[PDB]
Amino acid sequence: TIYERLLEIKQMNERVTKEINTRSTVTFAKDLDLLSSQLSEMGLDFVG
Amino acid sequence: QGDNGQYARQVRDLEEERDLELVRLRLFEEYRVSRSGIEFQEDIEKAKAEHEKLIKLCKERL
Amino acid sequence: PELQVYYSKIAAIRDYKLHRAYQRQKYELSCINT
Amino acid sequence: MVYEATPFDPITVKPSDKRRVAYFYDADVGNYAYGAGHPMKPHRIRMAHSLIMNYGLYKKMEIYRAKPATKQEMCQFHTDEYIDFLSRVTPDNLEMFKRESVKFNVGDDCPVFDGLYEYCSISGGGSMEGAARLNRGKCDVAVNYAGGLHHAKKSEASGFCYLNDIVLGIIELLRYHPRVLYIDIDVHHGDGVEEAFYTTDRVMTCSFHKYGEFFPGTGELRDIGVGAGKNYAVNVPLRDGIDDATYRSVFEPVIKKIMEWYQPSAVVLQCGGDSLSGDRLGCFNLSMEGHANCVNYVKSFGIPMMVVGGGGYTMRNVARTWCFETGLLNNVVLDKDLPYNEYYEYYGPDYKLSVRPSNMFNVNTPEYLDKVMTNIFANLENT
Amino acid sequence: FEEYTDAFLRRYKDHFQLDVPDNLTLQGYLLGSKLGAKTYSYKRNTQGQHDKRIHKRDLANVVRRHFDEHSIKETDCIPQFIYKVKNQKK
Ligand SMILES: [Zn+2]
Repeated sequence: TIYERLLEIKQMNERVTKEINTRSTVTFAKDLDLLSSQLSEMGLDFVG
Repeated sequence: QGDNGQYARQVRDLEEERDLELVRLRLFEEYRVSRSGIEFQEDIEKAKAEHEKLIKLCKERL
Repeated sequence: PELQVYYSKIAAIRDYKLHRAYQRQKYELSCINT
Repeated sequence: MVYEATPFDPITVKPSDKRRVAYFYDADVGNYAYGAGHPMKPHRIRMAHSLIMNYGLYKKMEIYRAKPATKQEMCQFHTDEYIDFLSRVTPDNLEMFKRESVKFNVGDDCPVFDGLYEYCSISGGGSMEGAARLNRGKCDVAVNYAGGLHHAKKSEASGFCYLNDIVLGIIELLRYHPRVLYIDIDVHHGDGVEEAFYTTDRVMTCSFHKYGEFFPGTGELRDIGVGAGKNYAVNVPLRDGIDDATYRSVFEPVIKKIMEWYQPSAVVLQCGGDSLSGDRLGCFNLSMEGHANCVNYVKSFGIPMMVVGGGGYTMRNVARTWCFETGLLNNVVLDKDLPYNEYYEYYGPDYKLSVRPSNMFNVNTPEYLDKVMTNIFANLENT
Repeated sequence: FEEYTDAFLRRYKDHFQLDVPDNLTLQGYLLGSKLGAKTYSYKRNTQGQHDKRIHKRDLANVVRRHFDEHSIKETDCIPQFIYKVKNQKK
């Protein structure tokens, strides 16, 4: 079970890392500050 | 060639509708520009008031 | 000292809020035109 | 075995082909409220229209306003007493109309709200004018997002739909076409249009709905038609959480077979927004791109098509998929950014042109899909 | 007789060959504001143009006066009315 659970994310990590890298916030959403930086506050974002 | 009386009258009515719609659009655009302006001015007023109130409260606590 | 740095930081956040308001006004005007 | 799962190919549109589209919008459509706690919300049409204005799609599409449908035009389907009561009723005098409301199935699950006749007439006029412009051949696509309410019966208003403008649009298309194929995507079964066109050959009321414990309670694989309309009622009941890939693998074979055998001249494609993830009542898990792949496939043939709105109990996702479909209708792909509008703060915390699927139990086993495809092909070869 | 429509008054004026300009539509009437005077229709329908239009009230009053002034005789019209009723199908 552990092996299959880890494989189900290892098989698509190749495209997930590309999706995370290519992510770009729209210029006019940060003004509304709905983009909660709590993940950014704790470093939980996967960017970089 | 468009010289028909009834067709010309209907064309005039349609052009009147078009011109009233263009007038109403301009009036509404100006009104809601004014609404955005007054909202923005009120936002600045509230921001400055809260800034000054926070400064005064900090001075009082200190 | 502490008062000066507090005033500077509060002024910085106030300036950021004012810039955000100006940006929102600019976006609203662009929406108006479009 | 007929169903065959395939990977989801990227969106591709022919650049050589040119398509004329006449978007229909009545600015007063989004101003009637069903009630405080009612899932139905007509605001979505206005938000979607604002999105299409902001995306710059107006430079490549035609848009007009459809004149409201007259009472006699609206009576082409419904009974005289039904329309008479619907006009005469107001939220303030139902005490003297209690018996009529009880008879007409209105008030309890579908309540009376001011402007009801105005909304019904707007939707009917949109559908009728779209069909009329389709007949004249000026525009290949007649988008009428306002209407699409296909749950209205001949003498009863069930499922939050008081008037069924799809029937009137199909009628005005049939006045100059022998066979028009109707496609449903709403999760609920299209009970109204199905019952209206259950005993005729001149239409192909194809559907893609879900069978279970619901309000319609229809849409079985057994129902195929009566009289000359036998085997002319294609139903594809499904189950919880059908994803994008399997929905595409179900849709594309069936539509290809219908176009190869039925050979219609016009398509009345329903585009209900309640078949998406995060819906209020819809149990499906289809994403927006999956919701638009069906429309792109229908458009790829190159025949006149009348796109209509319909259900959709959420606002942001429905508006996003509607504007994406409108953009795809122009052979133009819309970027993921949702440019600022008066109703920008509605569009969730992501603020991207996308609706994302949730994790739901995909009860749609491949065996069920194979069985339903085999049944549909067997009942379709008779055409 | 202002309760009638524009089509009735226009056809009345055409039939009786009255020399009264066509009435301005209600929307056309409301068009004429300060900024509404800069549109094409108002700038081309106010001064120096033979296509000038006038309000609906005055045309309605003129038509009412002409209709009450126009006397009738039953022998001339009742048979004509019956013939028109029995002819409308053709
Ligand atoms: Zn539905």
